[PDB]
Amino acid sequence: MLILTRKVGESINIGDDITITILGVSGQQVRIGINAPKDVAVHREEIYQRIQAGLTAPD
Amino acid sequence: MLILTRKVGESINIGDDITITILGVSGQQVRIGINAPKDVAVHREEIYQRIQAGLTAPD
RNA sequence: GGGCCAUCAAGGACGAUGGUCC
RNA sequence: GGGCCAUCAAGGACGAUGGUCC
Repeated sequence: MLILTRKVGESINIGDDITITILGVSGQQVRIGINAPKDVAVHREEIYQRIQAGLTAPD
Repeated sequence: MLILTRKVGESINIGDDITITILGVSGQQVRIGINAPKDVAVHREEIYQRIQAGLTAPD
């Protein structure tokens, strides 16, 4: 697993079509952004594992 | 652009082969990890833009 | 306007809301 | 053990180091 260290306002990159950003921090909480095409799925771990269970997002 | 909020010890997911984690915080600094295959590139924004300039890693 | 804390957010938005202090 | 600040890390490791305060 690759790891990196950055500060509020910086970014990271993946593949040739994905980019990630650290918009800020709030104690034990964190605020981050993602810049991938809607051609690929993007979800929290608390819900990605329920989507990939054999279903899709609700109405 | 998609934005999420996360906490130290939790994760996010992208595509069907990429996962991201927030290992902790350090004030204005942050510690984060990436769990993608080495079949896709993963670098900091401060260097990815120098790789894709027309060259590759120093080794 | 800012610091601190908590919750929601199948959301594609540099996402939202509540509490506390100045 | 923890808060704050700074640096290295083309790194694939839940990466490293320094300053400051309690």
